[PDB]
Amino acid sequence: MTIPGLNAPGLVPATKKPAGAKPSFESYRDTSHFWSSQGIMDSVPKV
Amino acid sequence: TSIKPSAQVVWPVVGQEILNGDVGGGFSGVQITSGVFQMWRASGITNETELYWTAMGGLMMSALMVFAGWFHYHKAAPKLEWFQNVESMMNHHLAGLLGLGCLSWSGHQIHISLPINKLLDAGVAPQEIPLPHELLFNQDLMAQLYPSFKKGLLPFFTLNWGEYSDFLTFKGGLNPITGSLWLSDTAHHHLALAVLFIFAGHMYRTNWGIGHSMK
Amino acid sequence: ALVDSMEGVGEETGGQIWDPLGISEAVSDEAVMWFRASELKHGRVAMLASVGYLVGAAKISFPGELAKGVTFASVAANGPYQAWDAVPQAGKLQILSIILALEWATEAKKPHYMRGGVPGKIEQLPFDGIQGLWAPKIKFWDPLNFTGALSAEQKARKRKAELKNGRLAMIGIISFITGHNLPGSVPALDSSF
Amino acid sequence: AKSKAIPFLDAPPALDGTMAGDKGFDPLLLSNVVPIQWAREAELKHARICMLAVVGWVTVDLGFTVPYAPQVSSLAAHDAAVDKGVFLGLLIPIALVEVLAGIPKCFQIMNEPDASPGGDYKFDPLGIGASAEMQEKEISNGRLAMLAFSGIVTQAALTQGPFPYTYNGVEDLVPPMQSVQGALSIL
Amino acid sequence: QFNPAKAFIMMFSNILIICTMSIQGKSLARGTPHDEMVESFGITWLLAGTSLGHIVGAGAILGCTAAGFL
Amino acid sequence: MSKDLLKYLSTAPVLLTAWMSLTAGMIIEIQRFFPDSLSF
Amino acid sequence: VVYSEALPFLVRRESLGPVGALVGDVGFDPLGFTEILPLAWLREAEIKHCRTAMLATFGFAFTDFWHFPGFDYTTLEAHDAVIAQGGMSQLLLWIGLLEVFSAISIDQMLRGSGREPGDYGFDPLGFASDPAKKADLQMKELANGRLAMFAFGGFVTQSVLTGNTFPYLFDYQTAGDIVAIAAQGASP
Amino acid sequence: AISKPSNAMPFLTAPPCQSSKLPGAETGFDPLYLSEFIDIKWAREAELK
Ligand code: CLA
Ligand code: KC2
Ligand SMILES: CC1=C(C#C/C(C)=C/C=C/C(C)=C/C=C/C=C(C)/C=C/C=C(C)/C=C/[C@@]23O[C@]2(C)C[C@@H](O)CC3(C)C)C(C)(C)C[C@H](O)C1
Repeated sequence: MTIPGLNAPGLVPATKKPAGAKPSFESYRDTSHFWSSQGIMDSVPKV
Repeated sequence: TSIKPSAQVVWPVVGQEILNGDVGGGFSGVQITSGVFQMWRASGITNETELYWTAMGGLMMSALMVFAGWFHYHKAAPKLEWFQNVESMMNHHLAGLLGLGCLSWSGHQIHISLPINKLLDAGVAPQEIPLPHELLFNQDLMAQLYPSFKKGLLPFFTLNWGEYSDFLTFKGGLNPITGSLWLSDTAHHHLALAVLFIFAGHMYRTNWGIGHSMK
Repeated sequence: ALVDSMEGVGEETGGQIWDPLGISEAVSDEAVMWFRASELKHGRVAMLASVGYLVGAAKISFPGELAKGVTFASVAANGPYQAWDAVPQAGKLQILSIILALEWATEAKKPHYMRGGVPGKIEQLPFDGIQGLWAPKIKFWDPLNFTGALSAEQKARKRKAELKNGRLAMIGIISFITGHNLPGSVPALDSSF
Repeated sequence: AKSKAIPFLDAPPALDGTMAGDKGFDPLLLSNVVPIQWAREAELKHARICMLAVVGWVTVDLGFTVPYAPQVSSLAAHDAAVDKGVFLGLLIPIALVEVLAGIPKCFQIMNEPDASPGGDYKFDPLGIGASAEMQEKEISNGRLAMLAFSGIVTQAALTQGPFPYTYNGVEDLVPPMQSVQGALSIL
Repeated sequence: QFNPAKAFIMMFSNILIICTMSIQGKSLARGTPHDEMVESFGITWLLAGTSLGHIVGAGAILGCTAAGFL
Repeated sequence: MSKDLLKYLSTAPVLLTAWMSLTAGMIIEIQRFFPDSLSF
Repeated sequence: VVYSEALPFLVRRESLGPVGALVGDVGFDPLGFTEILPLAWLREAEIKHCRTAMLATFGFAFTDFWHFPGFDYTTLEAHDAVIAQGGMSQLLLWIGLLEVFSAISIDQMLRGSGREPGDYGFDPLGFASDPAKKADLQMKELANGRLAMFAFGGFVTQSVLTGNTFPYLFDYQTAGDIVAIAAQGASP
Repeated sequence: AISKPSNAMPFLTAPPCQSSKLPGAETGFDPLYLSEFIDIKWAREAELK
């Protein structure tokens, strides 16, 4: 595997978008874990 | 009509998994017979997030009730003089509990249950239904659905209550679509009962001179 | 502290406290100290603003680049009012940051002008005595110590001059802004303003 | 014994003469049923809200507007702000101030015997002073602002007109700007 | 509210209830002076009187509207 | 978790419920991992 | 008559204790939670929230810039992604061991062992070993953490609202002029 | 201000095992305080086993 520091970089720079318009409220509410049906169904434990 | 209501699922351990029978809707589970699905449809719940959040609210209320029970015995317990105020208890239970409960439920019906249920009966699928918060304050949409809403509360404050005939009815019978009572009838019912209970709750004596003594 | 002992009464208003309204009579003492501190702040701000506005209208600008690709002439060409908008956002962000630091430091000194401090006497070395912060001991006022060669009476006279110049500066800077906004409100302001 | 404001009624005992703005005016004796400190807290809260409301309404109707705000009269300003979206934001400081200064102060007024008087939040950052004449001025300005706001709303809604809120503008406030030629006719 | 007749019915109902009501055997219609009523009950007198007056006036107004008039 | 609460947890019904809970869970997990054992 | 130093129009409550038993006592308790809950429990919760909020805001800001080679997720989707991977299970396990030990300490402190509200004794580097500096450093801890709660709330909320990485500022705030003086129009 | 805190944890009280003559008794690591319930000699026998 990638040991961080030994056989790979340490902290790696993150990927970012250069600014942007405000996402619509329904864009993230419909994917939120508490105010979306599919979000609620996915907000469950796993084993 | 075709979907069998089911809100319980068994786990596969010792062969009990067959009890998750075919209940329609691509779901395997134990069919329920408590009518809660129809209750929620009447209330206007169309999503699962609403059910989740009202469940969380119910848990919060249960915690508050445990706290209240502990507080009212271990920190601040009332006296027998407080308990024996039967007149004020009746006044607050009539006007305050029953009356305001009926008034609040009538408001909830008039604002959230009539539009959602009417759209569902018309044929709008639950995804396209406008949300209750949108319906609560969008008076233009409520005027589109029930034309009397465009007149505001002036027909209430003035006694032109006949203007609200569309969403406050005495139709009776059963709705042909759902085969149940008209929700406009139920809203008018709860409003009338709220008025009746608030009127009844001003009977018994309290700190002020007016009122009855049951003795 | 009290308006009778405070300076600023000039000759233009007859050797008398010029309070046409009953503000000084109606308000308490610490309100007067707050008013004096605000008066001095307004006068000093407006003096700097008036001089800068006159410079911008005259189009006198430093030889160089305000930012890479943005020349002082480029930002100053359109006028004084539009130069601030033409400035890049980061530069005036830095300006408002240092002004935030200056205001907070001057307000943080404990002999407050409202609570037993001289109103209008901004503490020199405002960034001194602050834990977790070091700044060079450059006095906010008179870093070259020009006032050291002045007597107490001369300093009082120059404080009177400060107040009477600051009031004119407030009038002048509002005249500039009003003339630019509503043309013809303030004559003596040509198209350059 | 007889009330100053009403010279044909006996003044209540709760009013006395210490409270600011006291004119012996309480024909319904509401100070007996309602506590005087609670009533004064309500009076000052209403007075302050109505003062702010009057000045804001007049400014917005005359033309002063914040950048990006809808350029509408004060009558439609509520609907325009709600439509544009930024109006719960103003409720947030209102909710903060109320929940953390009115509810505790109200409970202290009702229950705690040692408490500040109604409407006294000790809010004097400038130290202008809470003198008796200053409190009287506050009460008078506040009451005048309450009645003024009531008239302003009820007249702006009725006429849908500019700042005077009258059908013919300043001519209604000033009859001799109308003609005067009928007055001179009868003379 | 709108009509003058609606207002007249409401005001008459309130006046009738206020002048005919009894509290603890004390009524204006049963020779109890107004001073005694005010001293005994106070603002509760008017509040209860106009509350029931509003109830009966609303009933009368709605009934007259249903019959045809208001 | 004072000595009094430890005593209360040590009371007979709480201990019965705890032990039978562990026993039922043991049986059920043995069923999950070795299911349908109508023999040895 | 003692008035709360944060709200001078309210009397101190009573359950807040002697004025100054707790560093930061500015008497700020308008809603009177100290009557319902015990002050030691409330203060343990306060310091736990302070410390967690500090670590959370620093981690959010850090993850906005840098991440380890394995985790190639943004800060918002990191929670879901590392639950799917399984790392958040490990964090929950270890923080739960630590929290079980912590809860045992809260139980002992409330039953009267003598432990202070949030004194775990964690002081390896020797900061605050001198008693003179200990109260000042407690006050600084509380101030920084109470700031950090609002910091993290603003971080998350503005991050989701805007969709921008570090500053959590709209595109118009970042690009345009937030110090303009020429008359604006309808939109930013 | 714990009078007799655990050596391993200064924020927890001393368990019974800490005030004992067993090898390693000068550590006081027992957050669940199972030395109070379990006989320490039996527990050490099981530990070593
Ligand atoms: C308790 C029950 C109840 C409740 C809560 C409501 C609530 C409402 N009814 Mg009413 N209604 C009821 C019973 C009830 N009704 C009954 C029984 C009837 C039958 C007679 C009616 C018949 C009726 C009609 C015909 C109409 C309403 C309407 C309204 C609205 C009135 C707004 C108002 O007066 O603000 C009162 C304002 C204040 C007291 C001042 C404070 C203002 C606060 C600070 C504002 C807070 C705003 C909020 C938090 C944020 C919104 C933001 C937005 C962008 C989403 C509101 C949604 C109107 C409507 O909108 O219909 C859709 C309408 O036309 N109702
Ligand atoms: C209040 C006065 C003031 C102070 C005390 C001050 C101090 C420092 C220090 C501290 C020692 C540093 C290290 C520094 C650095 C830079 N300053 Mg700066 N500065 C002040 C004012 C302005 C203005 C008005 C502008 C500006 C700028 C730049 C740029 C250009 C970058 C570029 O070329 O893009 C860089 C690198 C310009 C800018 O940001 O342009 C986009 C710009 O317009 N500064 N500045
Ligand atoms: C302080 C405090 C508290 C607290 C706290 C909190 C919130 C602490 C949080 C700590 C935190 C957030 C610590 C993260 C560590 C991450 C590690 C070690 C990562 C390992 C990662 C490993 C080993 C591997 C990663 C991989 O990508 C690698 C390299 C190769 C890839 O093939 C894939 C895999 C996945 C294998 C209490 C207890 C709540 C209350 C108390 O009052 C005060």
